[PDB]
Amino acid sequence: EVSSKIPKPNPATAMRDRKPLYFLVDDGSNRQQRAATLLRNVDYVIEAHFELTDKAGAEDNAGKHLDIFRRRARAG
RNA sequence: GGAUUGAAACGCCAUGCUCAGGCUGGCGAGUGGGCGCCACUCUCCA
Repeated sequence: EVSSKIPKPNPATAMRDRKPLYFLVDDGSNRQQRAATLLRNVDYVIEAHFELTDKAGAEDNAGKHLDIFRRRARAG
């Protein structure tokens, strides 16, 4: 694995003075090694329902979105 | 169309199982033993 994220660049300076940009993986402390303990065989059934929020407009209805969800889930 | 302690994340670069050595020297298959005793092609038609 990697040790750090990419910083924000400045476009205008980039072509106002042409320079290369990159992150070099292989160099020194950049390289990081991480282990993982994980599950192997899973299966779940989850019960959840629906609710409108304050941002919602007056035309919104929970039932319509629920039906859309059902259609999509059936179709895959 | 904001958000799964999430969104990104190589085990990588390369290294002879090698040099060499006899299965060799030599030893008899050999001494000697009867295929023997005896048996009708024979009785007819110019």
